[PDB]
Amino acid sequence: KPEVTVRLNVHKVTVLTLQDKIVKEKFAMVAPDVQIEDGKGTILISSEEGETEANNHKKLSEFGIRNGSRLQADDFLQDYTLLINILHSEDLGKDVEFEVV
Amino acid sequence: SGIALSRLAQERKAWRKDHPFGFVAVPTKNPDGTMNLMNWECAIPGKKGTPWEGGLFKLRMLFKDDYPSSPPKCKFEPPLFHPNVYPSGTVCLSILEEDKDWRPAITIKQILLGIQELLNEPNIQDPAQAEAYTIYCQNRVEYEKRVRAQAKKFAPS
Repeated sequence: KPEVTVRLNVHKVTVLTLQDKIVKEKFAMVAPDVQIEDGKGTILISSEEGETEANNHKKLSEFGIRNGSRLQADDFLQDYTLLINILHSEDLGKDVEFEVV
Repeated sequence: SGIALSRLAQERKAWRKDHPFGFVAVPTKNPDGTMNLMNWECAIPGKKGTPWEGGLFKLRMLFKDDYPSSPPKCKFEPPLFHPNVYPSGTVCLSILEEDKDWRPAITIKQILLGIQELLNEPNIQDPAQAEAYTIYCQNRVEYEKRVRAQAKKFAPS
């Protein structure tokens, strides 16, 4: 089970940016489901329409995501699971939304 | 907790890849619009050729942190007329009891099929409500009419 660490501003990144630019584009998942590892089985992003679209404009912090949070992304259309560690950073600069460590 | 959630992810994926026609099972929405893997809203179609035919019967399935060592709790919402359904809606079924026929290998699909099966075979040794049990035991033609009436009511349209 592979693991990655991503640096971003938890108060500026939307659920949609996480889904489309980070998990799908950067990490090449085709149809990801993303879970917050809070031990409660919170599903933040679903690959089923239209289950989590209503949250697409919301900032990650609105769901308790903070420095040190762990997300689990699981591709529905590949055997491919990825643990994402969140580093909250307010100093990435104007041209950067997130950085993979 | 992690053991439970890993299993529940597998269950969700297998359900999405192949479920029986007319059935519904999806994690319920938390108030903030996230979904909750430990709390599903489900639906069960009445079996064809039986007085439940045409009805669609909704229920909730709650998983505890020691799932799959323990079974989920299942509850019809709203409560049904049926000898093995409590007034609260809770379903009385032996594969749903940890000290009886529950085994961890039992899938969500198997639970929902087992509940659908229960609908048309009441278990007279384990009644959960006074009314449907009494009528089933004493007046089987009246029982069938109440079920038909109830199936008509929960017809989706």
